Amino acid sequence: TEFWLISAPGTWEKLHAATTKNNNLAVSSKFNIPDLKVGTLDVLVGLSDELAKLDAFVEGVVKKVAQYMADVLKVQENLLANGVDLVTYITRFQWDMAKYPIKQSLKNISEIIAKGVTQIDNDLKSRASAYNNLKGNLQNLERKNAGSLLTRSLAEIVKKDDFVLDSEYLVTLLVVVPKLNHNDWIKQYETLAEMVVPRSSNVLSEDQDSYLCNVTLFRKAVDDFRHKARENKFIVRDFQYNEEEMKADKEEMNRLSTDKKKQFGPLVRWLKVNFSEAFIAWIHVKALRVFVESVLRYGLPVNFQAMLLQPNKKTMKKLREVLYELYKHLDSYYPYVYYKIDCNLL
Amino acid sequence: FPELYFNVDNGYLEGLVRGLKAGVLSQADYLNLVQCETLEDLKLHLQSTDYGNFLANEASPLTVSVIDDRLKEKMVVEFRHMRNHAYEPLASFLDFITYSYMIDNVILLITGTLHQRSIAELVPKCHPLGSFEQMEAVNIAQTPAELYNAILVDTPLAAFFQDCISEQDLDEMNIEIIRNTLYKAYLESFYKFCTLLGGTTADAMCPILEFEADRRAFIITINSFGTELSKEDRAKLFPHCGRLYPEGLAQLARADDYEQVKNVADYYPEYKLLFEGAGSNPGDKTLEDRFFEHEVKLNKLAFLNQFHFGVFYAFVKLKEQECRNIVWIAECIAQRHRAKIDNYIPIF
Amino acid sequence: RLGFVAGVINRERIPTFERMLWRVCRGNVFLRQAEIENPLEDPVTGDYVHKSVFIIFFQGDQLKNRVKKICEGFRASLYPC
Amino acid sequence: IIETKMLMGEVMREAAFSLAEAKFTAGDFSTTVIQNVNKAQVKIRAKKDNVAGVTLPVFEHYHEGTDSYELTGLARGGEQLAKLKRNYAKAVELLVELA
Amino acid sequence: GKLIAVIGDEDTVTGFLLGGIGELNKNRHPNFLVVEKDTTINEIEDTFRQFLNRDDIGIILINQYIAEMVRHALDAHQRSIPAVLEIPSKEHPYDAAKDSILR
Repeated sequence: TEFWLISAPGTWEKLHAATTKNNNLAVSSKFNIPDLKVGTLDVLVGLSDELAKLDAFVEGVVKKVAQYMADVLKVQENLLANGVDLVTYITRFQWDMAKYPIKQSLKNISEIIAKGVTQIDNDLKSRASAYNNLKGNLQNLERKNAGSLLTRSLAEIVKKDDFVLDSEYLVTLLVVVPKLNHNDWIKQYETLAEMVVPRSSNVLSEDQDSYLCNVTLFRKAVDDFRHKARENKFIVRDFQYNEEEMKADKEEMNRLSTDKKKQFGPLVRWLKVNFSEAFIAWIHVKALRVFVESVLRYGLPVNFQAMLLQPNKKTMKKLREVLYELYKHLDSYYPYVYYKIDCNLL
Repeated sequence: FPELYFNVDNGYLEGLVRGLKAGVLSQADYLNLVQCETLEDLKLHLQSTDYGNFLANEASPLTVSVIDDRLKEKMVVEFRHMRNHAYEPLASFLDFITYSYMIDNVILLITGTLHQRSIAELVPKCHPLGSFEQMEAVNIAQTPAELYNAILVDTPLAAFFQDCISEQDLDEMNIEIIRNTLYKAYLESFYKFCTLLGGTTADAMCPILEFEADRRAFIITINSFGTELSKEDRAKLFPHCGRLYPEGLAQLARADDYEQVKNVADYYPEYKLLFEGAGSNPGDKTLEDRFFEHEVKLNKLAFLNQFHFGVFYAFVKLKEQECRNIVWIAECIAQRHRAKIDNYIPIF
Repeated sequence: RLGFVAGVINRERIPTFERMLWRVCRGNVFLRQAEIENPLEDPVTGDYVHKSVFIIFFQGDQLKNRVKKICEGFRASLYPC
Repeated sequence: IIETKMLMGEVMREAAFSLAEAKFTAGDFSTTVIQNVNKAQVKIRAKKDNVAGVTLPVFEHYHEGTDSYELTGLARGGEQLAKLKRNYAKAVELLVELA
Repeated sequence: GKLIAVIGDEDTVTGFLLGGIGELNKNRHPNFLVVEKDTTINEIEDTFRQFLNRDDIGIILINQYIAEMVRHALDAHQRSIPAVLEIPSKEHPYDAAKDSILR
C-alpha cells in the first residue's frame, strides 16, 4: 500500500472537494491538523533540515519492527489504538497532549517525539535481541540431538548397566564402529591395547551406518587404545556423569521452550503498543513536515489553508499530470507541497 | 575427439596428478587430526597419511611456523615435478598457474624498491612457485622502479603490464590497485587461453574461472566502502570474465552499501544461498568462509571429467586448502582454543 | 535587521542560478539581476565572461548558510558591501 | 596492575587468535604489513596527575587517523582484516592504560 | 615521548602494526624490530638501547619470551619513562615481570 499527502492552499477549501470530483484519482479527504506556534524565520528554515532527518530516522525504526513480525510465529493486524492505518488516515488529528501545541512546534514538539522514538528504538534493540539468544540456544537444542551416534547427546541412550561403577581399576568407554568393519572390530577389540576386557563388547544402540557399543578397560590403558582406535577407524567418545546434567539439559530443552512461550506474549504485547506509538510518531512528524514548507512556499498572513489527499493505485501518472496543470500557475520535484509516504510496512 | 589423443603427451602426468588426489586428506583423516592435543602429537597423526616423515628433522620444540613452512614446501616439489616433465600444450597451462604467485611477488619486489631495499627480501620472503631464480637482471635491479620496470618486461609478466606504465607504480597508484589491475589482466588472459584449448578443458575450467571473477567482483566491492577509491576506480578492478559481466558489474560499481550487493546476488541463484554467511550471529561461517566452500566444490567437479587440463589447476587449489586446513588445526591446538577447530573446509 | 549580500556571476548561468536558488531556500528571497557590458577576465576561476551583478537579500541571517553553498556551486564571487 | 595483567592475558589471547583467523582466509600478509609502515596512527601524549603533591607521569592515547592499511587484501580477506585491526586497536587502548 | 615501540615476535609485531603504532623515519631508525630465530642476543641488546635513549619512544612492548634473553638489560633501566611492558606470545603467557619484583 502507498500514500500521497499534498497540501494546496490559496472558497479555497471548496476546491479541495473539486479534486474529489475526479473519481478515478482520489477521494481527497481533509485530514485537518490544528494550529501550531509560529514566529520564526531563520529557525523555520533551520528546522527543515532536522525535520527531514527525523522523518527518515523514524521511518526505518517502524519498518524494522514490522520485519520482526515473522519471528513471533505477511501479517497485517497492527492497529493504531483500535484503528487500521486506512481508518486512521481518514481520521487523523493532533493528540495535543502527547504532541502539545502550546509548546514550540519546531524544537520542543519535535524533541518530545524524538526522545520518545529513541527510547522505543533502544527498547526494541536491547530487549528483543535477548529473546533471540534463548531462541538461538533453542536452535542448538535439536543440534545436540541430530546426526549419528557421535554427534548426538546420550540423554536417551543412558543405562546404569552399560557402564562399570567403582572406576578405581576399571573404565567404560563408548566406542563407535562402522557397519562394514563390525566383524573386523570384533576380532580386534581385545587386541587394540594391553589389559583389555575381551567379553564386554555389547552393542547398546545402533544406527543406519554404524553401531555404538560399550568396551570396558582399565584406567591406565584408555589412551593407547584410543590412539590405536584412530588407526583402526574406531570412534571413541568420552563419557561421564554429566548425563544427569544432560537430563537437566533435557529439562532445559523444556525450560527454553517455556522461556520462549513466556516471552512470546510479553514481547507481542510490547510490539503491539510500541509500533503503534512509533507509527503515530512518524504520522505526527509528517504533519510537522507538512506544517513546514507550507508557510514558505505560500504566504503567511495568518496561516495557510490546510488540506491533504488520499492514496491511489496505478493512475499516479495521470493524477500527477492532472495536478501539474493546476499547480504550474501557482508558482513561477513538484511545484507545490508534496511528501511521498509508504503506507505499506514491508 | 580430445579423448583419443591427449594420452600421447599428457597421459603419464594426468595419472600422476590423480595419484596425488588420493593423498588429499579425507573427512576421516581430519577427524583424527582434531583429536590431537599438542603439535608433537600432530606429527604422529600426520604420519598415517601420505605426508609421513616430513617433520622428522626439524626440532623437538615444534612450533606452528615450521609446520606451515614445511607443508607448503611439499606442494612446491610436487608442482615443480609435474612442470619439469610437461610438454608444450600443458607447460603453457602450468605456467599460467604460477602467474598468480609471480604477481604477488612482483608487488613485494617493488615495495622494497620504493623503500630502497634489495635482494634480501627476494629469497626468504617470496612464494617458491612464482619464483625469480632465472631472469637474473631482476635480482640485481637496485634501480628505483624505472630502470627496473624495464627489466620486468623481460619476464613472463610482461604482457600484463600494458595497463601499468612505469610512472604509475612510481608512487602514483596504491599498491593494491597495481595488484588487482594485474590480476584483472591475468584472469582475462587465462580465460582466453582456456578457451583456445577447447573441448573438455574449456567446460571443466571456465566455470572455475567464472567464479574467480565473481569472487573478486563481490569481495572488492564490499571492502571498498570506507576507503578512498572512487566508483570509477573499482570499475576497472572488476575482471570482465565472470557471469556478472554486462549487468552485475554495472550494478556493483554503483553499490555503496552491503544491502545493495546482496540484491544483485539475488538475481543469480548460485550466489544467493552463498550470501547467507550473515555475520550478525556470534559463531557461524562468514562470507569468505562460504566462498571457500564454493571454490572447492567446483574444484572437486574437475576430477569428474577425465581428458582435460583442469585436473592440474584443481589440484594446486586443493593442495593449497590442505596448507590452510592443517595449519588451522595446528593453530587451534597450539593455542588450545579448539572450540572453532571445526571451522575448516572438509574437502574430500 | 540584516539580510544584504553582494556578489557577481556570469550571464551564461544567470537564468539557471535564479531558477535553482528559489527552490533551495523555499522562496523568501528577492533576487534582482543586472546585466553588464563587454567581458572581463579572472586568472583561475572565470575566463572571458560577460558577467552580471547579483544580490540575494532574503532577510534571514541563517539563509546565508543556504546562500553560501549556492554561491560557490555556481561560481559566484562575493565582496564586503 | 595485577588485575590488568590477567585482563591482557585474555585480550591478547583473542587478538592472537584473530590473526590466526586472518591468515586462514588471506594468504600471508606478514610481509605487506611490515614493509608498508610510513607514519603512525595511534600516538600518545604524556599527561600529569598528582597524589599528595607528587606528580605522576601518565599516558593518554589519541588517534590521528589516516589508515596505511586501508587497502590490504581487498580481494582475498578484508573482512578478517579490519576485525583484526579492531582486536588489536582494542589491545593498544588497554595496554596504554596499563602503561 | 609520543611513540609506541614493539620488539615482540614475527607474529606479534604484525598484529600491532595493524593496530597503528609503527612509524618510519629513516633518518634515525624504524620504531620496531622483527626478531626471528636467527638473531643473536647482541642484536636485541643494541636496539633496546636505541628505544630507551630515544626521545619520542614512550611505551616499549616486548614479549616475555624475548625479554628473558635481555633480562640483565631491562633491570638496569629503573627510570619512569619509557614503560617496558611484557606481553604474552604463542605458548609463553606470563610467569613474573620485573615490575612485580619491585614490591
